Amino acid sequence: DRAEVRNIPFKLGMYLTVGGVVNSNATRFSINVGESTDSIAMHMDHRFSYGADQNVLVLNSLVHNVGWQQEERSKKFPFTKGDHFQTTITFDTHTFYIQLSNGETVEFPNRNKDAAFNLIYLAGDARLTFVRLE
Amino acid sequence: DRAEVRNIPFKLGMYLTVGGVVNSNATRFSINVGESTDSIAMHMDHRFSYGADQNVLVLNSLVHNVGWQQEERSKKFPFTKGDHFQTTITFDTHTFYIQLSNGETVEFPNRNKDAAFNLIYLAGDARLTFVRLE
Repeated sequence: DRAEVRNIPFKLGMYLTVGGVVNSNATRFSINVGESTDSIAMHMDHRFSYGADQNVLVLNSLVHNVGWQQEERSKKFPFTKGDHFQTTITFDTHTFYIQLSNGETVEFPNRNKDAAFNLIYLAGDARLTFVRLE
Repeated sequence: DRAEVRNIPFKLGMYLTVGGVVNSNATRFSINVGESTDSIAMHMDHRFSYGADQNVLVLNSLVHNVGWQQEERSKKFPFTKGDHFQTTITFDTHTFYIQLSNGETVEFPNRNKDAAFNLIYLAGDARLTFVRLE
């Protein structure tokens, strides 16, 4: 199903590194950090072709029984279909700090000021090959 | 619920290190590597007090819609309730190689000669605090 790391708490000052491969012909895939599949504090979507979006990163949060909030977008897109990627995430109570494969970084607000997350999952057209959460 | 790493393939030649804390008053907890909660190729149970078993490691496999097979037991038990533990697991097609916190090792046959596992989970009276699978 989706690739999941569940109930191993991702807490303030810990680092998460995930690695994987993008599918050939991928439309989009996302890395999601939150509390459940309906409650995501950081959704990082990698859009190769989705609607009118082509080669864009879109970040947002999804509030439980409410829905997606305001999208933030990034132009940084060092990703290739069929190829490997590696992303490291850490956060404090105000900001998620994301570092991409090529060293570029993206920052996204920690909108709920949460201090720990119990679900990390990947969805869409990619697969995970390793994970370090420590 | 239980602590889970699902659909990030644990393949031949990869290493899994999990760390956690045993509950005070723990009865037993296990680390399970397999295919599903009913299909476990390596169940490593840490029994502080379970029936007649006190401070023993018990290893076994659970075959889907069939049940547990022959138990193997180990006397090695460097574990304390309330304390931290760290275990590293790797396997080839014949053997699971387990290394405990204090450097002692336990080996258990890879009974089905499987080459990859899609579910790792912890159950019982402990919690996981970090994981590296790479």
